[PDB]
Amino acid sequence: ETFRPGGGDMRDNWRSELYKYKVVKIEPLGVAPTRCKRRV
Amino acid sequence: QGQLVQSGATTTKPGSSVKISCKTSGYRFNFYHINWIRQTAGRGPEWMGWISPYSGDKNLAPAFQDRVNMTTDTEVPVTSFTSTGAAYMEIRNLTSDDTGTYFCAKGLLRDGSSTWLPYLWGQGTLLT
Amino acid sequence: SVLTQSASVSGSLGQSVTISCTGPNSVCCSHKSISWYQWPPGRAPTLIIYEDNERAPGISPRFSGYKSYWSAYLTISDLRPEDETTYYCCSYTHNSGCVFGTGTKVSVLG
Amino acid sequence: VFLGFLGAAGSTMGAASMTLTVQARNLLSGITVWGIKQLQARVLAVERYLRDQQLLGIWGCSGKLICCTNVPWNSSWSNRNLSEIWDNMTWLQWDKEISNYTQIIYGLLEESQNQQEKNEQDLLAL
Amino acid sequence: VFLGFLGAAGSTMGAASMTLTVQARNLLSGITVWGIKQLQARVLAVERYLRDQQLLGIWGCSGKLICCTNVPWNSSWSNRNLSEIWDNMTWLQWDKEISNYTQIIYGLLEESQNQQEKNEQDLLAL
Amino acid sequence: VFLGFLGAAGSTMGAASMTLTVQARNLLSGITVWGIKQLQARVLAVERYLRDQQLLGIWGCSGKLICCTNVPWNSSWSNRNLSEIWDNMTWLQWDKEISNYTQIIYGLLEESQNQQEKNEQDLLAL
Ligand SMILES: *[C@@H]1O[C@H](CO)[C@@H](O[C@@H]2O[C@H](CO)[C@@H](O[C@@H]3O[C@H](CO[C@H]4O[C@H](CO)[C@@H](O)[C@H](O[C@H]5O[C@H](CO)[C@@H](O)[C@H](O)[C@@H]5O)[C@@H]4O)[C@@H](O)[C@H](O[C@H]4O[C@H](CO)[C@@H](O)[C@H](O)[C@@H]4O)[C@@H]3O)[C@H](O)[C@H]2NC(C)=O)[C@H](O)[C@H]1NC(C)=O
Ligand SMILES: *[C@@H]1O[C@H](CO)[C@@H](O)[C@H](O)[C@H]1NC(C)=O
Ligand SMILES: *[C@@H]1O[C@H](CO)[C@@H](O)[C@H](O)[C@H]1NC(C)=O
Ligand SMILES: *[C@@H]1O[C@H](CO)[C@@H](O)[C@H](O)[C@H]1NC(C)=O
Ligand SMILES: *[C@@H]1O[C@H](CO)[C@@H](O)[C@H](O)[C@H]1NC(C)=O
Ligand SMILES: *[C@@H]1O[C@H](CO)[C@@H](O)[C@H](O)[C@H]1NC(C)=O
Ligand SMILES: *[C@@H]1O[C@H](CO)[C@@H](O)[C@H](O)[C@H]1NC(C)=O
Ligand SMILES: *[C@@H]1O[C@H](CO)[C@@H](O)[C@H](O)[C@H]1NC(C)=O
Ligand SMILES: *[C@@H]1O[C@H](CO)[C@@H](O)[C@H](O)[C@H]1NC(C)=O
Ligand SMILES: *[C@@H]1O[C@H](CO)[C@@H](O)[C@H](O)[C@H]1NC(C)=O
Ligand SMILES: *[C@@H]1O[C@H](CO)[C@@H](O)[C@H](O)[C@H]1NC(C)=O
Repeated sequence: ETFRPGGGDMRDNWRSELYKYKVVKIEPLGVAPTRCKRRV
Repeated sequence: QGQLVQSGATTTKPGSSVKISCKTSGYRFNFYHINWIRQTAGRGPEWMGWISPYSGDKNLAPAFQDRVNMTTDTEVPVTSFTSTGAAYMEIRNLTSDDTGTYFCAKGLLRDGSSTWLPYLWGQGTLLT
Repeated sequence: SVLTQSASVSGSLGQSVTISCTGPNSVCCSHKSISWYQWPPGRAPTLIIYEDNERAPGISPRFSGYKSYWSAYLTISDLRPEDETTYYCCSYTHNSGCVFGTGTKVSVLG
Repeated sequence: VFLGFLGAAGSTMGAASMTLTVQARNLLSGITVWGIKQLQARVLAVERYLRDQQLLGIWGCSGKLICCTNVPWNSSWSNRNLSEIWDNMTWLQWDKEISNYTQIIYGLLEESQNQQEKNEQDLLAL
Repeated sequence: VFLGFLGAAGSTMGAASMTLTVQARNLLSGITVWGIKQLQARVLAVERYLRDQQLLGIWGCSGKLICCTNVPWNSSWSNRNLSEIWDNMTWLQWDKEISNYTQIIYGLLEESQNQQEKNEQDLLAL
Repeated sequence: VFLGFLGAAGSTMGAASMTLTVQARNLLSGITVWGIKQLQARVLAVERYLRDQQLLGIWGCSGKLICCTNVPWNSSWSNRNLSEIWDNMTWLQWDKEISNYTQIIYGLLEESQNQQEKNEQDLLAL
């Protein structure tokens, strides 16, 4: 097994520092049940 | 909602110590205690103790505190809410009075008043 | 041990049984929760009922619980054939362990 | 304790339900290339916020963080007991198990509000 | 029935007053030429919405769809009976007949709110 | 009288507290060089407004102009009597004397709301 250098696709460079990161989207609305009801 | 497979029937003799395994899957291992319970011939079932894989804390009955080695590994996460864990059990001064089936049991909840309650069990291991 | 159960009781198909579970003040009952376990002989048990009357997931609504100041009771409404086993009760709190009971074998021969 | 933004992300739904104003603060402020890319973000942030405030307004929960409603919990959505939800599952697990039925509930929370004030307009019609 | 967005546009004011959350949903979401023309629209939509939510906030109707007030109906605005408004006229006809007096009412709905909470600050001053 | 926008800027805090809807109206509407400079302003105006409406929402004051809370007045913030504040000082003077402690109060007004509705979710749990 022999290994040779190379590259070119410049996103390999950014990928070597953006591997630690990930974008997520906050969705703060949650529906869940309890024994609670509103008055009249 | 996962399995808690254990080791085999390792029958030794008095004086020695026996190590029994408990490999988990299907659930986040660090989220629930691992209770240890035995049903020997001569008594009924007896609660030995549980250990928290997250807090690393241990609580066990005074009838087994000076006998039981209770340790755990650290989970190898599989997915976001799944993992694979491992809990170990040993006993010191072993006799023929400790002959019986031994199981591990995942705790019930992650909060409330029934947190450590042995809910999800394994299959059993026959001692001496 | 100290948590004396109901020795043994028999039953019949379609009927309902009742298992006792009581001990001294040091383990029962008004200051402790009670859990009930269906335990086949030396095999995989099953949590039926925790925190007195609360049922575990997947537990049929046949099993009902009730804890008085002196004794805890486990009912098995509408006996189905797959019910013959030994039932154990455990006394516990939030930061303690299980004080298992003496056991009660239930027969359904009918 | 003060866990911080999304601190109770792995905690039970009962524990996280007490730390709501933490994630409520940083939902609108924060915890010529990019002048048009920055302005494109300062507009998107407001639109996502006003949508969540729009649904809260048509459910009667405008200004509420914990808001009780009139829609009873259909067991078809999740046949889980109460103590096996808030003392066991995390809010991330819950949003997955209710992913499908989440749109059904949002409509039921609307007409239960428009009929409610329509009943209140009659309650004060005397 | 579910008429849809503006479905009851030709229906009586009493019938349309029950289908308010239908038009309330699509008021903020929907039922490089145009990158700057699209962004110009995504900003205008929020500003028109926040103005309508601004007036509702200074009238005490924040979160309300049907909101009862304290301003009595001046017969000079429209001397029409109640059953000849909600069971006869459409909301499009009504907005024309009250076109002039519409600005007078918006001010009366404001000070009737600032004096109301000023009275409530005294109601809780003991 | 009708002083106008910021009319009671030099008046006592008690007099100005009755003319709040005057400054509340002109906070969102008003009393290709600058096409991108105008749009830059039409976005900033909404963001400043939604921040002030964000704090009012997490304090339980959404829709309120005068809003009473649960946080008792710490004498360390200002050891001034009641009649020497509202009948003597102006709102501009007050904002200076409470400049430091202004951030402490905003947090206390938040958890006093999240604990309040957490108590109300238990009040309706029966
Ligand atoms: C991350 O995920 C983990 C795992 O899911 C969470 O850990 C679990 O947290 C819950 C609640 O936070 C725990 O339940 C509680 O259990 C206690 C029992 O602890 C007592 O006894 C222990 C053994 O004697 C002892 O370790 C404790 O002593 C302290 O010191 C240890 C040092 O090792 C420290 O680590 C502990 O944390 C203790 O502080 C203690 O004496 C039980 O008493 C609790 O019940 C009370 O409170 C509940 C409400 O909270 C109430 O309903 C009860 O009636 C009772 O009043 C409570 O049930 C659970 O044991 C933890 N471990 C598990 C599930 O394996 C962790 O919280 C998560 N963190 C985040 C940030 O998400
Ligand atoms: C058993 O417990 C003892 C307690 O001191 C600990 O030192 C030891 O490491 C444990 N057993 C093993 C195999 O690690
Ligand atoms: C549950 O939802 C189904 C449709 O998803 C509906 O047909 C049924 O009536 C609902 N049941 C209850 C009790 O609300
Ligand atoms: C517990 O939850 C189950 C749903 O899984 C429900 O059928 C049962 O009635 C609940 N019991 C109690 C006591 O709330
Ligand atoms: C949602 O719908 C998909 C359809 O592919 C289904 O696989 C999934 O199980 C549904 N969600 C739940 C919680 O059942
Ligand atoms: C009706 O409005 C006029 C001004 O348009 C006003 O002078 C009059 O007092 C009002 N009447 C009532 C009863 O409100
Ligand atoms: C009906 O409306 C008219 C206004 O056109 C009014 O004068 C009259 O008092 C009303 N009658 C009733 C019974 O409401
Ligand atoms: C509004 O004012 C105009 C002034 O030209 C007048 O013609 C019109 O009749 C007024 N509206 C109504 C409903 O009277
Ligand atoms: C006043 O604030 C200080 C901190 O600024 C705090 O330590 C103290 O407890 C507060 N006193 C009262 C009465 O709220
Ligand atoms: C007046 O304000 C002072 C604070 O400077 C306070 O100590 C005093 O108790 C107040 N008296 C009355 C009657 O409110
Ligand atoms: C606020 O802090 C500064 C710190 O330099 C201090 O000089 C000032 O007196 C403080 N404000 C008040 C009202 O005391």
